[PDB]
Amino acid sequence: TNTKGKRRGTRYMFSRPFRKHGVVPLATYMRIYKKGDIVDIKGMGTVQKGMPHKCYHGKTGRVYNVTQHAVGIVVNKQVKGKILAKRINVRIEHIKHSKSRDSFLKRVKENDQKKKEAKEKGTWVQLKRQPAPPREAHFVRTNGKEPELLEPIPYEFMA
Amino acid sequence: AKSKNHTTHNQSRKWHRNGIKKPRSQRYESLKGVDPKFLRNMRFAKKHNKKGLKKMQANNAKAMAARAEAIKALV
Amino acid sequence: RFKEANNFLWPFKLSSPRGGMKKKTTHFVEGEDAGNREDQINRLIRRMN
Amino acid sequence: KASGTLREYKVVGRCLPTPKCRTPPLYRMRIFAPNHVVAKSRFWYFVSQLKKMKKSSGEIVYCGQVFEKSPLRVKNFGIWLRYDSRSGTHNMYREYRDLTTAGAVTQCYRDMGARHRARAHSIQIMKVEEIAASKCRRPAVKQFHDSKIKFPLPHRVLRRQHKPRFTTKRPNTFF
RNA sequence: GUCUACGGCCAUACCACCCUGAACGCGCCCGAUCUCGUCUGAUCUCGGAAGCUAAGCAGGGUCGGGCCUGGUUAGUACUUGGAUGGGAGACCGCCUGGGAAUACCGGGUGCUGUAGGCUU
RNA sequence: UGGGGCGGUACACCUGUCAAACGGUAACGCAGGUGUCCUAAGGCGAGCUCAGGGAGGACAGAAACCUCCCGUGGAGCAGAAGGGCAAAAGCUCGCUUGAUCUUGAUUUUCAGUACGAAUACAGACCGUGAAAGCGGGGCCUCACGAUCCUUCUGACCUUUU
RNA sequence: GUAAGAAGCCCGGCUCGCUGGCGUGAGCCGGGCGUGGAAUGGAGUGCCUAGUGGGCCACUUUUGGUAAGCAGAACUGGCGCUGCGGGAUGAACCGAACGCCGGGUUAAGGCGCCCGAUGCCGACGCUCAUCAGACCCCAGAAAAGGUGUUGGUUGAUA
RNA sequence: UGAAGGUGAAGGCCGGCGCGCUCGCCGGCCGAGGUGGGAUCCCGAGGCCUCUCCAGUCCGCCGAGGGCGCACCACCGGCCC
Ligand SMILES: [Mg+2]
Ligand SMILES: [Mg+2]
Ligand SMILES: [Mg+2]
Ligand SMILES: [Mg+2]
Ligand SMILES: [Mg+2]
Ligand SMILES: [Mg+2]
Ligand SMILES: [Mg+2]
Ligand SMILES: [Mg+2]
Ligand SMILES: [Mg+2]
Ligand SMILES: [Mg+2]
Ligand SMILES: [Mg+2]
Ligand SMILES: [Mg+2]
Ligand SMILES: [Mg+2]
Ligand SMILES: [Mg+2]
Ligand SMILES: [Mg+2]
Ligand SMILES: [Mg+2]
Ligand SMILES: [Mg+2]
Ligand SMILES: [Mg+2]
Ligand SMILES: [Mg+2]
Ligand SMILES: [Mg+2]
Repeated sequence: TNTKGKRRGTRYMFSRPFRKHGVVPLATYMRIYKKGDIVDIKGMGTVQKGMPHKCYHGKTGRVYNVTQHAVGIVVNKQVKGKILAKRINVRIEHIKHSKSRDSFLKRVKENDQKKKEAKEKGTWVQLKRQPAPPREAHFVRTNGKEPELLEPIPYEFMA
Repeated sequence: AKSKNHTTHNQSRKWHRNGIKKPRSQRYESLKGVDPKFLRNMRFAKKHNKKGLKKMQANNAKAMAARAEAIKALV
Repeated sequence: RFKEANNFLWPFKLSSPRGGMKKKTTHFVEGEDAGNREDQINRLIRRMN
Repeated sequence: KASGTLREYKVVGRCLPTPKCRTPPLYRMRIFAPNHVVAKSRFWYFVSQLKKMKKSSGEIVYCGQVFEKSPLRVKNFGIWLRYDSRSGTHNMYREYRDLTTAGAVTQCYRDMGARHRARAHSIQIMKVEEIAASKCRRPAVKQFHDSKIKFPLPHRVLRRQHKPRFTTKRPNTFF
């Protein structure tokens, strides 16, 4: 039977990677975290204050509050069927912005433009992603040479 | 008299039988847990937004004629 | 307008293969029926329908 | 792989291009199998062992049947092999007589199931050659290299037994 | 072409040993009245400007050690799903899909933002 | 409770692993620990470098003390282990007592209840620092206990019919 | 685990003991702009509430033990509550899930007689046992050996 | 509502007397506040069939678009101890 400590099973997670111990490179601090931003979590164990629980390491969330040194985050959690929403206060050096929406943002702006410009033309051009389709009947050249000829090889008890 | 001691055998069937429902999100979430010193000013701003209403009525009225100015200049 | 044409149709209810199958538990490289049997699907339709 | 009566197929293939390389090399193989859906699959099996490709990273350019050139002239075939038993893995060489290359290969897969009891998924076929009347190292085939050959049809059993099932004439097995 | 102050990314920037360094700089350097602290003006603080590239720093060199990145290792090892497949068992092969790391062989050896000097 | 008794505590708690690369996961399964200790070993500021290895110096020797060079932590940080720390979180000095008073929110175990432990804010009074700032106990992970009853503190506080 | 649009984007103006070189931020107001990857189907919400709270097996991963039809776990599926065709018989193995009837076709297994169907002029080989062999779970056997017989590899000699 | 003594549920808009000071005094009007979603209801360009033109009154329905918005839900705000 297992125990109930708050850091049971974190020998490696709350552990700094190879040749990256030391002081903290401090563009981490100078970033700007406004409300409504989407954020991912990763516990740095170099500093112990305000770090979250194991269950939130690797989860993504959303901001609702802002303090002097920390941030409030809304995170979902699956516990026995039902899912719950949770409001964990977390300090800055355990977070990072997420690029999981910038792709969407490049599109809507390009897409707004590409609509408005080239609207006078009259055509409703493609605006929405499509999957990978089949592959385009085409020719193949044998610029002279006959192909190579392969065959299997005999076995050998090389070791 | 010995027995079983722990099992999570059948449970996923039980969970999905009614479903696993994500929570119901809404707009206009709740202000439970935010900083007191910030919340305070929100009240005072809403306690005085009534002032400026006439000046607000003027600007957006003139700008409505100046919003008509598009369809004016278009037509 | 493929999506709408197909979803208009109910899924086809067919009869069992006249003549028999080899072995349904295997792929169509090992003497079975499963997987892709690209052009030979038509030979089968003649016998289900 | 199972088996019916086999056929020879010529399959030739290629990888897929990319901004690095524009026209990769082609590769040819000669394959024996029932039909074309399986032969495409055996092709990716071998070419993956030799080179570094896969089905998603390649395309099949041509797969076609090759027909016998002289199917009414008796011929001597020689076959080089790799199979694996219950203990290790082995090579060998075998000789046969037939009119068609397909039929000789088919004739092998039976023979191996009988002497050595190898299922088809345990066999690899490398090379096949039309051998002269000489160069045949095996005596079972050299018996028939005779210009003036003959023999009788000795003891000949009654087939067609259940046409009349109850008779009076005991049979005859001398003809 | 290059330096000074402040920095971001933190070895393509580190370690050892050799060559060169115009001008502006940066430093070495000369003293201890007052400021300040030392067992000891060695360090730290202050007041200075005779001389110097020896050093530090800057660049550069090594069939250089390491670091960064390719190739080979290898469609190998392993692995999702499958079978009234084999086998006494241990374990092996196949279908459908994904796919590594050493040894060994090549290349590279700091990018830059703000403010201000020299290069007449 | 691999029948019960004798043995042990797997009866409340902590580290690593088993545990199948989110989390969670059993057996009298492995290896170990707890019911404490601290006026500083708490808190601010400044300055410095650890283990060891080499070469030298009157008695001096394997080892006292002095000096130089190499030294990415191979030392220490009360205790079990694990993580983390180099002009520190370590060693030494100066000043002090945020180990104080007061509401509410969240996390952990979990029913999503309580104890305990912890976190980020707000109001006061303060300490140290040139100042930015840091501090409302011990670098983090464990060190503890309801109603009923008794005793003490507090308000020129309500009731004693 | 997130994201894949109207709870979005843009324009202009107001209030603030909050913060302050000037400024930021949040909130309120008034306008302009609709398809936003695939394939599927009707969603949501609230009360009262029973029986249960002894478990068991199989592939795969897996701990103690010499092993176990032994003891303890993770994944999915089954039994329990469930009949039917096949496995001679059978809790769970393979196929397939049930209203009462007619016709046709199949699955898994099979086609000497018991017993439905090869009473094919079936194809190529192997093998003789003074204990022959005979279809997953499955109900019986190893090392070592054999001028028994059929295949093959290597090296020599004519 | 509080252990008790005991207290005890609405605002604004405008104008007069003090300095809109997140503040006290004389006169009228409305009035259970608002944001978002919201079954139904209301107005309605142009009409769907009119053996032909134009005039064209009764009647459906469309349907652009636009409003009054029930219960109920989420949030903001206000009042009593
Ligand atoms: Mg682990
Ligand atoms: Mg039980
Ligand atoms: Mg029939
Ligand atoms: Mg199956
Ligand atoms: Mg001096
Ligand atoms: Mg110099
Ligand atoms: Mg020099
Ligand atoms: Mg090198
Ligand atoms: Mg008992
Ligand atoms: Mg796991
Ligand atoms: Mg310090
Ligand atoms: Mg300390
Ligand atoms: Mg405070
Ligand atoms: Mg009395
Ligand atoms: Mg119940
Ligand atoms: Mg059931
Ligand atoms: Mg039966
Ligand atoms: Mg049986
Ligand atoms: Mg069958
Ligand atoms: Mg039978």
